[PDB]
Amino acid sequence: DDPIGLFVMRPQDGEVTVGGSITFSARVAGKPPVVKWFKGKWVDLSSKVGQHLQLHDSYDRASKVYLFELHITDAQPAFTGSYRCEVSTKDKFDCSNFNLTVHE
Amino acid sequence: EDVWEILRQAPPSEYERIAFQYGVTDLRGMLKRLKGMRR
Amino acid sequence: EDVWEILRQAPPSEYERIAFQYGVTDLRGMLKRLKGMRR
Amino acid sequence: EDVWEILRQAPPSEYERIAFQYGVTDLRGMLKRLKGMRR
Amino acid sequence: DDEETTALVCDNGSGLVKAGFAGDDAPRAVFPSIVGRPRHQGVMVGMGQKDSYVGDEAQSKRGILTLKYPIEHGIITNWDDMEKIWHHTFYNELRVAPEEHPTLLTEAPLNPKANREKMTQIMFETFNVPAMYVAIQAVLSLYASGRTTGIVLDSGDGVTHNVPIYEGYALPHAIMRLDLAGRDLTDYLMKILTERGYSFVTTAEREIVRDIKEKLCYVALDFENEMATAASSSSLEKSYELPDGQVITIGNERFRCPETLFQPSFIGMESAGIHETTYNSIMKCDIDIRKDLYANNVLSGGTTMYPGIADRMQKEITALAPSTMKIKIIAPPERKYSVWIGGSILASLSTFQQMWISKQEYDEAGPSIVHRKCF
Amino acid sequence: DDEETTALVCDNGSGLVKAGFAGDDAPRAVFPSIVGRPRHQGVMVGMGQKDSYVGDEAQSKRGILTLKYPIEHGIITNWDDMEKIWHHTFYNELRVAPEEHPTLLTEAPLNPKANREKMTQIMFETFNVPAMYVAIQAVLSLYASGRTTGIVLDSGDGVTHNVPIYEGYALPHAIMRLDLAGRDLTDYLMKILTERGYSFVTTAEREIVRDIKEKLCYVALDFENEMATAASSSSLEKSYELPDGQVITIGNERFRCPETLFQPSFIGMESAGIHETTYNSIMKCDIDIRKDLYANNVLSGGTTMYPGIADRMQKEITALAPSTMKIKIIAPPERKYSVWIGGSILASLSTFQQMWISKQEYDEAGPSIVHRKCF
Amino acid sequence: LMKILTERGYSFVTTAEREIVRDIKEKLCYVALDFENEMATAASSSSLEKSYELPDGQVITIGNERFRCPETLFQPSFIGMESAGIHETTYNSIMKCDIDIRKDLYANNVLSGGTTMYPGIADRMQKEITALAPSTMKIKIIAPPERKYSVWIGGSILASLSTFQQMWISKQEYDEAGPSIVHRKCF
Repeated sequence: DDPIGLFVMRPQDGEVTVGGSITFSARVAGKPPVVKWFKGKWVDLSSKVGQHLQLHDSYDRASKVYLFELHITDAQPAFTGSYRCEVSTKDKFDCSNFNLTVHE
Repeated sequence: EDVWEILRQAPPSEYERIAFQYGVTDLRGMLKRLKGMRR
Repeated sequence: EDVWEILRQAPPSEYERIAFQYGVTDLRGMLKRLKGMRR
Repeated sequence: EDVWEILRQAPPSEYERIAFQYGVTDLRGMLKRLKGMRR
Repeated sequence: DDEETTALVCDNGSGLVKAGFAGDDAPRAVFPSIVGRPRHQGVMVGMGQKDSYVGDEAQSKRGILTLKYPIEHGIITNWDDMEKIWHHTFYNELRVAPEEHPTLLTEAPLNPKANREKMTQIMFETFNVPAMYVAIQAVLSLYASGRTTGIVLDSGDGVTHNVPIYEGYALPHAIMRLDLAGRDLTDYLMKILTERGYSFVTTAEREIVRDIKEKLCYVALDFENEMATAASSSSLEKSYELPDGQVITIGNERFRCPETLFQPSFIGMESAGIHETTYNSIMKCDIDIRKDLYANNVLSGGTTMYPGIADRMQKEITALAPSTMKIKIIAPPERKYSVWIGGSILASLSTFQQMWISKQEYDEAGPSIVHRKCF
Repeated sequence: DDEETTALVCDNGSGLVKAGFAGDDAPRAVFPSIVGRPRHQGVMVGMGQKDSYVGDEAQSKRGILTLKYPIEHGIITNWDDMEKIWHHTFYNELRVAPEEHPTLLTEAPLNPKANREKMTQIMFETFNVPAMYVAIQAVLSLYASGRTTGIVLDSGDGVTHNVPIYEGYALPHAIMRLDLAGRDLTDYLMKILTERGYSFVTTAEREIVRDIKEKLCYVALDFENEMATAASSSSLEKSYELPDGQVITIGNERFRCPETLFQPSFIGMESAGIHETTYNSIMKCDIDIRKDLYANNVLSGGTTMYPGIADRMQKEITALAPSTMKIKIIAPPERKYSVWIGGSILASLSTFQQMWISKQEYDEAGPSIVHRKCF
Repeated sequence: LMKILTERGYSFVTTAEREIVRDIKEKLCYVALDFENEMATAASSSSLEKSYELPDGQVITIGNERFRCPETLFQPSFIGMESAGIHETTYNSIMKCDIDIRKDLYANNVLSGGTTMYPGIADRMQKEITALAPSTMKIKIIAPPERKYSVWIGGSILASLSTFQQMWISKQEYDEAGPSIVHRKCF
């Protein structure tokens, strides 16, 4: 589908509804890159990582694959917006943003 | 007291020294009433 | 185990340390059987 | 080095001068090993 | 519909959030820092049955609605809670737009920065106040003291620090907190009364007990002779109407609740009493500041409103201080508001608007701006 | 059951008391200088629950047992504590009779005499060692240095002095202490980490933190560019398993703990860094000793074991020293034992037994004997 | 249990009716580690679906209750109690405990109480602690089968502890100090 950086899976361009618990996922063969959640530039997302902004993040030996994933429960237009997983190995970096549009 | 007149005639900021000299830890308050006047 | 001999030869009260060291949370029991013997 | 032989043949106390001359701040140590030998 | 603005003098008193304006005289906002959750949901026609209107109504909903501080330990565990807490403020009791009134921001030390970071930005976005500002609750009682020299003993809404000062000059090194909260005393009270014949655990049960302390619970200067007194002193031996309607009997507790602030043995705390925290601080202070302290031994914190508060303060310092020096602890009755008062002041200090947190300043430097050369 | 005797090379390393024998190679004694008090006393069958076996067991009893140094500030506030400390030594780990083995006695300067007076006599009475002797810990690292010329920078177990020397020749006038202890760094660490999101006060909590420093906390040569590095340097950004089992995250602290030894602003201390204490000492030194120093810039003190220790040492001296002269600080890895080592030496110095504190000598001259023409 | 079974088709209030029901729990009522998947299991699991002879002679049928009785000790919602499960009471206690006692606990996670004799008792104990505890640390709850007597046993012990008769409440001691004696420095 869309182009892949690391992003063997890509946190999608969420055109969700309100309440659509949506999983923005970089399931990517994976030092394993650190992820950087961003809406805004001065503005983190970890201070907002909550039950509505939730993560499963775990590596695989069999496939050398690690899961960054973001389930979004109780989707709200307040969190309709841009979001980012800037991921970096010990050597590389990956910057490409993705969308949350909590429709309705 | 004269703290009233001496603070009104105190040096502009050093109402600090005069208020807290004449016991007015509420230079805070001296100014806050002066501010309810000058708000 | 030797807990038997080591508790019989344990320091008199510190059968505490020896029993509970060798897993004998029943130093309680070690003494209570020793007491059914020494009652 | 010869510090060994020169300290063994150093003047008795001035192993001070010889050890600390040949870098042996452990004349301390030179004697302490000589003492583990001569203790 | 008026002139430039009034700064927002908003003060989350460690137990209650409170507030007025710059130059105000009474925090028009005062109310519990809790959140409340009913359990059962009797199917109930219609609505209006909020999950979380705690603010100052939910104690009306006490029992079925539970309790939640965000800044539970003077530690905001959660913020949307506190968020709508603010909105409640600024829209029901403040019922006022943040966007057009400045505000100074009350805070005790010991906070990891991002707490304020987040509070700040969100207060500009959700709030768009003309500009904010933050200020240590401690410091804000300090001017609030106005005795720019000397320590202050902030054991307030639920807080506790020592605040050595000196014509505004305070040594953070010597400065300290006592985890104790009137909530804590609350605790041991529940402990005692319950075990003593009572079954007292429930959230608003804690409500009643805190009421109990703040209305009747006290301390006697002494303890051991004051213990013998307790041994038969019938006067204390007074039962107080339990707000069920019961009349909860009271004796030695009334005082044996708070006093442990000097002996966390009762709370079992490894810590030490609030007096010798003052004293080791002062000894840390320079050689002859100490007399400054003596004159400036400013207590702060209403929950500490109990009897003899200074009475001990002085007696033990005495017991420790050289009689050479003359001590004087300093505690106004109005210590709750004091912090608010001095904040009103500072913020209201018109020679000082340069400090307020401007939207832009944060914008260029994000929140991290806050930290250096500003707070 | 052997020949004449082995002197007792007993060394209360400012944090731990340690010891071997004359001619020994490893202080067979090493352990904390604390005393420990449980609080609660769960009624507990039987016994064996010592109040005060701190020695090297009580950290097993950490938490419930509290902490007590006698020589808290390199200052023995109490001595029966330290008394049984010794007995513990000489009977559990020394498990040895004092009465028949000599001993030299480790001490830093700045002690009021009676400290040693008392320690001495009591060590003859309680101990009846064949004879004692005392020696400045400082001096005992000095020979321990063996570079009889030059200063040594003793920032050790918890101690700090500069020790200008010169083929054994040291100027006390130029000689100094830095109150700093690794305990002190400990302190600021607690300060920071706690306020930074942590609640870290407890005695063994201090234990963990000191462990933290001595295992991971470091310093980078530079600060300000090394500050920018900190600004995002993820490598440092490492969490370490809190011995609860937590993994205490770590960043800028690891280094921002110790470095203040050069800037007590962070400890707020009026004092000055350990480097320029070296430098003003040296300038006090004669005109051209200074190169002697340069070659003899002996650091001492394991807690200072951190990275770059000399790195700075040299860089700042440089920044101060004339490049004309060539500097060289001197610090073995084994600086803890060094002091012990040189003491082993001296005491083990068989050409020197004349000095030891004989029972009699003290008997005729009581303790006061110690002072003149002896220590 | 009375609540449920009765409303579920039963009229079970009487004192010894309570007798039978308590018997029921202590003989058959249990708990499954999980609940929600263990709820689906309940949704059709016929094995549980077992009727037990009511001691009238009836055979009181049993299903999801057997377990849905006790488990609420972790969720007094069912008892509606404001309180919290017995596991996190353990956990908040332990967190109250010193930093590294916690592993002590883990090895010393001693359950006590026979009525809790049910199945999986530790099973949950551990699983939820886990769910809360750092896997760093290794947990171990401790519950003998004989937990009723255990208390008796240790009391036998202590009292039987002949190095300890000094403690016993002497007639006299109480006589001089009346009962109030008991309290300080004694119980």
